[PDB]
Amino acid sequence: ERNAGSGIIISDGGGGSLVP
Amino acid sequence: GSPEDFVFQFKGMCYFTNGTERVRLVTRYIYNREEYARFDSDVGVYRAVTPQGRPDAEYWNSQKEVLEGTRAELDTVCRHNYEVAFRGILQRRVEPTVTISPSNLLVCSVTDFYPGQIKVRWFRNDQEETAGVVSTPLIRNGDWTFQILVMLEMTPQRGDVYTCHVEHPSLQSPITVEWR
Amino acid sequence: DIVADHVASCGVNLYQFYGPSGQYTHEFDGDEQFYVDLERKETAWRWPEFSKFGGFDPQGALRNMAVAKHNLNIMIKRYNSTAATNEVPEVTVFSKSPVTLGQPNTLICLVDNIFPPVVNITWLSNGQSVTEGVSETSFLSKSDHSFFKISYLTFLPSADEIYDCKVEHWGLDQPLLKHWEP
Ligand SMILES: *[C@@H]1O[C@H](CO[C@@H]2O[C@@H](C)[C@@H](O)[C@@H](O)[C@@H]2O)[C@@H](O[C@@H]2O[C@H](CO)[C@@H](O[C@@H]3O[C@H](CO)[C@@H](O)[C@H](O)[C@@H]3O)[C@H](O)[C@H]2NC(C)=O)[C@H](O)[C@H]1NC(C)=O
Ligand SMILES: *[C@@H]1O[C@H](CO)[C@@H](O[C@@H]2O[C@H](CO)[C@@H](O)[C@H](O)[C@H]2NC(C)=O)[C@H](O)[C@H]1NC(C)=O
Repeated sequence: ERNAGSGIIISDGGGGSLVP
Repeated sequence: GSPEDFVFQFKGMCYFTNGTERVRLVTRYIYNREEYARFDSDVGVYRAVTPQGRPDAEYWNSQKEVLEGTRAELDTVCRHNYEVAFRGILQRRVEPTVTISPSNLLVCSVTDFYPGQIKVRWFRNDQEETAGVVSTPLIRNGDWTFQILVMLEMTPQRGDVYTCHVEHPSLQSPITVEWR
Repeated sequence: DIVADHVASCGVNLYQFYGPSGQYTHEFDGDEQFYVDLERKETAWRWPEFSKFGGFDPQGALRNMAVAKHNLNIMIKRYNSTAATNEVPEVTVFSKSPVTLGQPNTLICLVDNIFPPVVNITWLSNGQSVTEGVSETSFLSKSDHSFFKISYLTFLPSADEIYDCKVEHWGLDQPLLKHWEP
């Protein structure tokens, strides 16, 4: 009786970053 | 100059063709306006669309539970919602209003109709006019109705009768409005 | 674009760092079926007719927003912290129905090609702000991942009674006043 929504999958994380 | 923004979009997109003869789910993962990863039920696994999606595609495809759940959403989301909502919405009908106004040019404004499938014909006396007819695109009002304007270039003789003729799935037979 | 008879988004999930803020809607053939008020944590209908086509458990939207916040942090890092481009929106104003003086009508302000999804849309009547009779859609999705948004002003057509839709957006150099007259 309810509409269902697609679920967002949890990204792989823990990557480094670079400052622009 | 302006404040900085960083946007994430996730789109769970359901495509239907021939009723439910063909159903396809495409889940899209977007950074700002760039789709970087996606799941396509016709493919059955995640794919990187840009290099930045490669960590997720590899990670997600290694988790059996993730693949099983996403694959099941073709049923639990798309087919399910088609049964709960979209069949009914597809039965929805809102009749168009048809008005003619002059401008030589005649403008037939067809307004406040749903769904978007519609055909507008112009007639001069007992002949359908094809040359000199030009239409706007279908205009989406955002409130679950459309409108459209269809113009006829005319060189009217007195006694000529012009007819705007509108077919639409809400109508048992076409609406006709006359301008003398 | 994928070829199909009908297309639904179940749903459109937006989350952005400015705010931060989010949006959760379902779309069918390009119109908004329902949304989730994330502040009140409840499913709602801008167009209440469509409540007849089933409800929605708002906890699904809230879970997705938590996951989206996480994912956005990660994607900001993966993209060297590249900020959204401010696109230039286009504004169109038109009546919903043929205009007859003294017959209630609705003005439609369409703001298209919105990105990022941050916008001020207001109405002016003879140069003064109008607040009564104004409503608007969600940010409705587009296949190029920009958005449009539509604002509505119920009004009574009259002579010498003119309107502007005033749009503020970071991709404009100054606020845009799009005019309309009966
Ligand atoms: C994330 O950031 C890195 C680093 O980019 C560097 O820092 C930025 C803030 C800018 O100032 C950049 O101009 C600067 O290079 C990006 O990686 C870099 O990518 C470029 C292009 O692929 C690499 O240069 C190439 O090197 C090959 C081999 O020598 C040449 O043949 C090519 O012609 C080209 O010059 C560069 O080596 C690389 N640097 C590092 C440290 O990895 C990265 O692309 C970026 N990611 C995103 C999504 O923007
Ligand atoms: C949407 O409207 C708000 C309200 O006017 C804008 O925020 C204002 O921004 C100015 C300039 O930075 C400040 O002086 C005001 O104090 C702000 N007002 C509030 C209530 O915060 C906002 O910038 C608008 N959005 C866009 C994209 O123009």
